[PDB]
Amino acid sequence: MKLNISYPVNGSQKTFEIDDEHRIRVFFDKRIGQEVDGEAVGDEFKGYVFKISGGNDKQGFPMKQGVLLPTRIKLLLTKNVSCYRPRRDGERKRKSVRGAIVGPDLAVLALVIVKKGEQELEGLTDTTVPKRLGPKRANNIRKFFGLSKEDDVRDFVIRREVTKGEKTYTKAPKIQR
Amino acid sequence: MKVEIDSFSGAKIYPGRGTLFVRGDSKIFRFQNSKSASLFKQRKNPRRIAWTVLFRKHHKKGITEEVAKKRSRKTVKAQRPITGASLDLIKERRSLKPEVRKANREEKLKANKEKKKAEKAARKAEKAKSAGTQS
RNA sequence: UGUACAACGGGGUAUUGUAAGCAGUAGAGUAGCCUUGUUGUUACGAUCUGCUGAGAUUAAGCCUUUGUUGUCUGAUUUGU
RNA sequence: GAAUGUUACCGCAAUAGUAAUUGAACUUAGUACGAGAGGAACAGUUCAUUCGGAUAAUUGGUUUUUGCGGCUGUCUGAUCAGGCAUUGCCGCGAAGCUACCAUCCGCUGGAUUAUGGCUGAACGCCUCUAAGUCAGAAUCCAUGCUAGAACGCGGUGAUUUC
RNA sequence: GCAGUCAAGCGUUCAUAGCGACAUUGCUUUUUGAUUCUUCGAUGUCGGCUCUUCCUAUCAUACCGAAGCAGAAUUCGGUAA
RNA sequence: GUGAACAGCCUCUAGUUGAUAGAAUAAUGUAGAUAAGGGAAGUCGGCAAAAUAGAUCCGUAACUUCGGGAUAAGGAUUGGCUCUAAGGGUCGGACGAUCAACUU
RNA sequence: AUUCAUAAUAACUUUUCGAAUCGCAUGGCCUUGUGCUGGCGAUGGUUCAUUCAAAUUUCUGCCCUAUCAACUUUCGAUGGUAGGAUAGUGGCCUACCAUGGUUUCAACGGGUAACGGGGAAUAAGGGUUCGAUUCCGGAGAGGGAGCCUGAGAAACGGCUACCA
RNA sequence: GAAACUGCGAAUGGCUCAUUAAAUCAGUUAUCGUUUAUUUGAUAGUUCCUUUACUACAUGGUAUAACUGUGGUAAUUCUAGA
Ligand SMILES: [Mg+2]
Ligand SMILES: [Mg+2]
Ligand SMILES: [Mg+2]
Ligand SMILES: [Mg+2]
Ligand SMILES: [Mg+2]
Ligand SMILES: [Mg+2]
Ligand SMILES: [Mg+2]
Ligand SMILES: [Mg+2]
Ligand SMILES: [Mg+2]
Ligand SMILES: [Mg+2]
Ligand SMILES: [Mg+2]
Ligand SMILES: [Mg+2]
Ligand SMILES: [Mg+2]
Ligand SMILES: [Mg+2]
Ligand SMILES: [Mg+2]
Ligand SMILES: [Mg+2]
Ligand SMILES: [Mg+2]
Ligand SMILES: [Mg+2]
Ligand SMILES: [Mg+2]
Ligand SMILES: [Mg+2]
Ligand SMILES: [Mg+2]
Repeated sequence: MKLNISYPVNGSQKTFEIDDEHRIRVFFDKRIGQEVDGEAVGDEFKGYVFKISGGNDKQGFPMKQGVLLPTRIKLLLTKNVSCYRPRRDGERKRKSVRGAIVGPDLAVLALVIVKKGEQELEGLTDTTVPKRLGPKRANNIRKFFGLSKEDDVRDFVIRREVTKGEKTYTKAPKIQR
Repeated sequence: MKVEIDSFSGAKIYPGRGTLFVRGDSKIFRFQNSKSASLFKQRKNPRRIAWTVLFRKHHKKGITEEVAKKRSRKTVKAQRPITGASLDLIKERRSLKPEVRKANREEKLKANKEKKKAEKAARKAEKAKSAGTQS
């Protein structure tokens, strides 16, 4: 199967392809959230720890934490939940969903790195990726800089440069509260 | 090869053992032997048959090892760039201690104090014009 | 006279489904007696819970065995 | 099972018996053939039918395991624990037996028949035949399988003091 | 009941691929008759069930030869029980 | 005792324990049981077996000589325990005392 | 017409509401803090009223039918008490109790090629026949049931199940 | 100003006439028998606490879409892990 690995310290991610039943099999009967020590899966990932988070079987149905089961089942789903985005106020749909227990019926495992191993993984540890948007509400700026209700925000807000060609500009949020 | 479990007794079923019933709906049932099979047919309730996993669970028989198993952990690490912020801008920014902040600060804080009262007199300006600005 | 054999005992394997005894502010209640109830007690009460996957049975054509105990030359024939 | 010295172990094989059977699917192929409509087979593959010989891991049947439990009526003062009810009745039930109700196994060489042929006279031609000869069937004979002649047999061990 | 010989005819044409009149030679003994040899001091009827074996005039299956056999399907015939 | 019962089953009194015996548990029997899935396909024919069955409450067709048919058919219920209510007698003037049953 | 509106006492409450919201203007006033104040209006918010509704509900009125005469309490039929449930009255439902309720002035049952009304057609009058269909009311979304959302749906160009 | 959150609406409209015979419906009543978004008019000085060494009010908490990126399925207004 294909592994979907995220390094959420850097905000990085890359996919990996494992053929070899014995290399995979380490993931079997493991549930969502279980940790998995790395070396078993490869020599690259030696030491690395993975917390499983979800992923898809063939036919593409998403896993859903909490089901248990290594099979698929059809559930009534509601507002505020995984694997369902409601079309209408108070709409519920009965939908197929995959169990949270890993089997070889999965096209893709979704892992999140919890501990770094002894060696670097290129697109993941080597590369590092900027947090798209900065604090907008007053006291969140105060916190992301540690400030006191003294320091005055305005000159602490983020300032994003972007060019008109020969006119390079500067846009900041609009503080709230 | 899989070990199924007896759906009346919770017993381990190894390949070849017992039987598999397929009900009208399509609920599949597996029995490990003809005892569980029979008790199922008599419409017995596993929860009241004492040798079953189900009864044993419902009566807190056993466990003890589970009320003993507790703890374990390990966690964390460090820092990644943000695009328009290399780890270096992030070191440089973070590092600089209060007295440069106050410095920087009270400079700008005086610097545009000038701009404010300047624009203000600018108002009265386009207004002693606009309470004039004749023929 | 044995790396013997047997009877028992032990362990394993099985079957059934939780023994007897004791205990219980478990139990629909009824009825007595009192100091009349921050848990009153006495009688009776199917059943329920705990000790208790307990107890019973297990070669009679199951497996095993560092234990206990015992046994170990009676009869009849046969020759080119 | 007496008698071939006694007793034992390992063997030979005369004779007699003997067994396997039939279908389909895939593929060959929408091919050969055919105006079209239609429409095969050999080799290779997977299964099945009827038969047969075993076997009991498994599943199922049987139950005096009177093995465990439950139940009615009576009897032993009660309890415990038991008797009787032609095996009192019910649920489960090991083992054994056992079912296309379960699973496994069912050999390969020759020689021929019909027939088609080769060479070839009779008859200087011709001819599969007269002499000679090739190929050839669910056939036959062997291989294999079962008994083993109690008047068929081989090799081998030990052969008596009380 | 079953099988031949002749070949007028059938078979678009063509006797004999498949058939075959008038006649004619046979074979069989699960038809039915004819007979009255055995048994009337006894040989226990019909059908079925069960089970073994034998015949071949072969329905299927093996290999063939024919055809009015293009293919498919059939039909005639051989060795075959 | 159970129960509707002189039934069946178990008991007391009384009476028996007498009808060759021992060892095995092949076939085939005689008598007694059970069988997965199918359900009369067996057979002259459901022969033999099997299935039903007590009681309470519900419900009950055609037809009919109006009596029947009828337990038609078809259904629910049924243990144990602990309670509730109702159903008599006798004697003293709408009560009062006393005695006694089981049944619903 | 009230145990009405409203209020008073004692308590009760997994405590309802009592503005951590948005837009325009920027002004007054000193003990000069960016002090304390402050214009117009938006969206909210509790309770009451109003409006748009809704749900039940009184009185009378329906076609053919007796080859439908007794009907209603299986498993509420009619009423009493109490409760539960409802937004709320009510056998709506449940307990307990009673034996009621309708009917020749036609109950009950059957039929309807029956949605009801405003209306239509036919012109002496009295009538007769029709109204699926432009407005009002009702019901439904293939058939049944169930329910989420919500002020409001037992919704179908919402979900859920079963049947086709 | 896309996307998305939030709010409101989708219970109106339109269509049909299957059911339905004291039902619906009509005229007429009742709520001293109830629910009512909205519109309109009104309506809130009380909220903390053994009650001097105080309680963010110059205003307290995180979790999520869209998005970024990694993915699954023949296939839908399917959607998972980060
Ligand atoms: Mg804001
Ligand atoms: Mg704000
Ligand atoms: Mg000012
Ligand atoms: Mg408002
Ligand atoms: Mg009432
Ligand atoms: Mg009410
Ligand atoms: Mg009555
Ligand atoms: Mg009456
Ligand atoms: Mg009338
Ligand atoms: Mg109609
Ligand atoms: Mg109309
Ligand atoms: Mg009408
Ligand atoms: Mg109509
Ligand atoms: Mg109305
Ligand atoms: Mg339609
Ligand atoms: Mg609906
Ligand atoms: Mg539509
Ligand atoms: Mg609609
Ligand atoms: Mg239907
Ligand atoms: Mg919205
Ligand atoms: Mg949270």
